[PDB]
Amino acid sequence: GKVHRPRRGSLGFSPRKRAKSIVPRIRSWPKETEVRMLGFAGYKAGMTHILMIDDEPGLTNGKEIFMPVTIIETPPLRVFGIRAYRMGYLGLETATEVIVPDFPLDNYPAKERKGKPKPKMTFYKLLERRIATLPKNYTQEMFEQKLGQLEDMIKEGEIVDVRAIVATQPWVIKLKKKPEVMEYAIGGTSVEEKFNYIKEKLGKELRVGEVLKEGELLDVIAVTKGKGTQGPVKRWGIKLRAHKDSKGRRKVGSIGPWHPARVMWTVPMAGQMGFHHRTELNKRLIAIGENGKLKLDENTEIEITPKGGFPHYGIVRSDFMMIAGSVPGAIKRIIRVRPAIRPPKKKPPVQRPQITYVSVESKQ
Amino acid sequence: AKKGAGATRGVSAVRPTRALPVGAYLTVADNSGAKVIQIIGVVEYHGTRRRLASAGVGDMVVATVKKGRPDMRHQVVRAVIIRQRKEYRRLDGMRVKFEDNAAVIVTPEGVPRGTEIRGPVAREAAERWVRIGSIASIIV
Amino acid sequence: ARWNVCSYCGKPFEPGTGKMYVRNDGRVLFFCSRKCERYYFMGRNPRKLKWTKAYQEARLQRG
RNA sequence: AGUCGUCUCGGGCGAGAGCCCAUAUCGACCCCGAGGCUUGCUACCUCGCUGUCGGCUCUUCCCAUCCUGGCCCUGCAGCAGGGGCCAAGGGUGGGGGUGUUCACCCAUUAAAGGGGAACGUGAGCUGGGUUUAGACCGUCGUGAGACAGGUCGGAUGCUAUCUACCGGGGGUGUUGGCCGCCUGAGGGGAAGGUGCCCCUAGUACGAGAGGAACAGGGUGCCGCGGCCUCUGGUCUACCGGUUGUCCUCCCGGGCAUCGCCGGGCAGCUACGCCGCAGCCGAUAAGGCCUGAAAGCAUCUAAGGCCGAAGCGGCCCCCGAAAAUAGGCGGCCGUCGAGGGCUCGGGUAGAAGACCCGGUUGAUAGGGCGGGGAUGUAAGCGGGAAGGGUCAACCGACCCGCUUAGUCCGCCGCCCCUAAUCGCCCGAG
RNA sequence: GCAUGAAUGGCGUAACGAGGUCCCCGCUGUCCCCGGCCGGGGCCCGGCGAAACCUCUGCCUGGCGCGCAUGCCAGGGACC
RNA sequence: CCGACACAGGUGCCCCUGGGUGAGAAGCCUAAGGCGUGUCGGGGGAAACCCGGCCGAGGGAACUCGGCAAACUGGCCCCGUAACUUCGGGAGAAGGGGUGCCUGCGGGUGCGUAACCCGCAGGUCGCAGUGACUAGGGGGGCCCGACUGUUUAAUAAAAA
RNA sequence: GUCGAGGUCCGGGGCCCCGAAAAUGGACGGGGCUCAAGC
Ligand SMILES: [Zn+2]
Repeated sequence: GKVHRPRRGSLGFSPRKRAKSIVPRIRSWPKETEVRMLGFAGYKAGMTHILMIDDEPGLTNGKEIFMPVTIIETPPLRVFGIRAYRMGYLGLETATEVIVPDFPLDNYPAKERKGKPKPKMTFYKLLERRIATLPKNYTQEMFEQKLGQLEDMIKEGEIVDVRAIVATQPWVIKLKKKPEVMEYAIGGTSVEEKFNYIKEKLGKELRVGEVLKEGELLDVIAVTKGKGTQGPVKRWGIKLRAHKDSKGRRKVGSIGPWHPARVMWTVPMAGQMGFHHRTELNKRLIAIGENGKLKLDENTEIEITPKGGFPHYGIVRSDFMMIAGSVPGAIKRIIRVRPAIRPPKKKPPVQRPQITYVSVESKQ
Repeated sequence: AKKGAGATRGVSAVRPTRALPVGAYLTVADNSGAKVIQIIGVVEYHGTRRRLASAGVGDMVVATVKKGRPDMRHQVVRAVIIRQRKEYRRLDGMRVKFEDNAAVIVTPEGVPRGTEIRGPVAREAAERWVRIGSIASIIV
Repeated sequence: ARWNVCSYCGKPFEPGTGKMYVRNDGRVLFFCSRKCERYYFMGRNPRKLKWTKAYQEARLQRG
């Protein structure tokens, strides 16, 4: 070795291909004792900044500091399915699942357009935009009979885990009509208690305030912004070639030695950049709002939406979370959050900090 | 606690941008004898391939004297940067900037070799080095 | 949580923005934007711009 | 390529030096080896062409380990040194002269380790040296001329046929077709590495000088993955100033790099900002327990306990073609679920692909309102250094109507316009 | 003075030079460290439409071998 | 026309050229005359990358064999100008100040309030007045050849 | 000097052990084999 430098880029995020699905997946879940749904979903709204009295350990403890925040709007999720998992030869297997029958929709923002009355939406009509093949002639009696069978299997003991299937409600915030379907794990150490929790919440609405705790750490999962095909200089951060180079400057010099007589997979190359599945850890939850307003001192409440609205986004109308820092994805992207799977030994107290200013000035 | 009052170093909550690389010319702001110095290295800093060492407000650098009294020229000394032209952020989120790149010549321990400092001294530098702050007349 | 006042347009700007310029003679100026800083340093007269608070003082000055 | 005289490295005996003491450290004379990282020797392949040294870019590997982790002996009081062992996950930088490799030197640093890959890498680059054709100097030759002696100048060709790697798509198969959510065989990762500061503490140690460690707190630098609230750059959308010329003059415009200059939101960016667990399991050197062979002794022979930045898991990324080619709920078939093209647009984009909307309507346009960028429009009225018959009129420029005018690749409300008509696979 | 030398001239020299070489001010994207924008290619669609080159083929690790193998030996992978 | 071509070369640019700005047959704009045949078109935030341009915060050669490329200066008026020297020069050395538009006067040649040129005072706007176009970066040592000039058409322009 | 059965040495023979460090991942031909599937 003559001169040594660290490799350009990381090999731990390969292949750098387009994400399999625009809806992020969660491979691992935190281990908790409290019986609650482990995470939530929302749509990216924008970014602002606040001034607060710092409380986490450090030199700047008890001092007013600047902190950027990302606001993400979180209309309540509809809990409409329960799924059971048994243990297979190589891993977990889906024993069965059951979903509630169709019900009228009481939160669709219908407007009385001239001619014809209000549309009178119902569930299984917003859901067919995602599933496209839903049960026919499905009734409460058979739904209850299926739920009883699932409970009987749980009692027999072949069910090792249970998860809740939920769907988003973009029509509430008037972002879109096609919902997004996910399944979330539940905390606790008893499958029967987890099943009872899910059963009690079947067919109902669930809000961030009922699951997440203000001031706790989270992990954010989403699909980053797309950049298209990019050269190695931007994709892996290689060094530009000498200015006298007559065959270009934004390319790798040599793509390998004589032996092995092949191009190695570790040589930087052009390709897809952005629109990748990524996870960021230890993002603090600063505050949870309600109806687009934030309560600061129990006497003055301010509207989180900046003057003129969020750029490229509408007006926040439902519950929202204020995450400290930046999150992957573009505006309107679906973003999922889970309780921190890997928190530090010393972490900030679980409570909203003291906020002294919130930036609501025009951001465009 | 060791050296309650005789300590020559402190800590600061703000980290100014490293806007002054190797080869930059700094104006000497004290009466130690030097007038202009050139950065030839930054202490307590590890670089990488083809990367020049950079320093900001409150950083100690190794410099060679270019202008000054005959007994100071062509001498390698230690300096502490007290003012820089590149704006840097503070705790409140506001950016602070100065008018010129100015430094004060000090011993490696951190005891200034002069007795007077001209112009304002950045609060970050004053906090980082107690003696510089003690001798400073204007601190902002 | 204090709204600094720009030294050129004489208007307040929100916390977390703007910048402070320190002169060698010891005085400090506050600038709410690069536009204001550049106009101040080039020397454009703020008393002739209706969007600055100095224009009101100039109007009172003339009558 | 073969060989290893030579080179790098290691071992055997122990004269001798070490206040006594061969082995803390050195190890004469002599003897036995490893590597193929220096040079040499041979002439085995290549002269119907395998394009040189150095440098830049980029990838990878070995340990005979420079720093980082853990230990043993000491002529180890502490702080440090000398020698050796385990350990290749990470780091090993910036500059001066010289073409230089190298060596020398400078300031930092934990350290600024040596090497293999056709002396890695010219269908990647550069061309400073070597090595043509021109010329000068020294020496040699009667001369033409020569010099592993100096010096100035002296060209670097390419439309990828196969394979390889990077990303993007259409298919068949998976014992009928379709949609939706999942599992996770197997692969990849460094996703982390490393300094300094406070306290322990002027404490242990030491005559003094000097001067630690476990534990507990803070923070910098290098590396990695994201984002545009703040700051900075750009911003051939946009607004303003102004020069030459042309449209006769006024307004308003063409060209002169966007004519030039200042500012500039959205977007993209870094010089900006945010995020990156220390805990379990088994081990290497080493430290021990029980214990005989060998009535004692003994860490080893059988047996057992602790013990590393190293190894495996937790963590992150890809992942039903995973040939044991998966699970589940639903829908259809034995006319028909479910699709493709076509339509209005981007959370996307080289073609494909992907996402939202499509009268169960706010997808785009238009209207209105909000928020922005420039910076006060044209027109009219008054003043203006003066001149003019001191009259009419001319006059750069200034003040008021005027936070004006212009513009918006941002947001909200309103179905006013277009998201229509239509065409084709499709299991049996 | 290995191995300078006076007309194959010796020494010096103002002015001159797209000659060779060293240093200083100023300047700057040469560099720290690269980022935006513009026009033309590249890309897609409708046309006209070749050439260089070509034994047949064409995945790898250790090897035997005219001593540096896509094709041989033993293994590992590979749906088109 | 010659070069195999409806070749970006050569022969022939061989002779000639309104207006404005301007020293100018310079650059830019424009009248006359000519052309849309330096002859394949259409689409697009439709990328990476390559060629030709514009700008880049802080530092300012730390890059490199070497400041290669780019950048600084730039027209005109006034002041001022070194070592050396072959007395001719060096020299536009170096370095410093000014430059727009508007309102009025003075001056030179002139019969003239024709035309061209030269000063003076005052008012006034901008970040910037040779505002675009045009338009030198400078200094100090050493070697070689005195200078202008010529040379390997097709890798050497040099001290030959 | 009390126990109370073989002790203490020397030179040899067979197998094995230490001495024993390399660069793309990999070589007993491979799987693998321990009263052998070794000698
Ligand atoms: Zn201002």
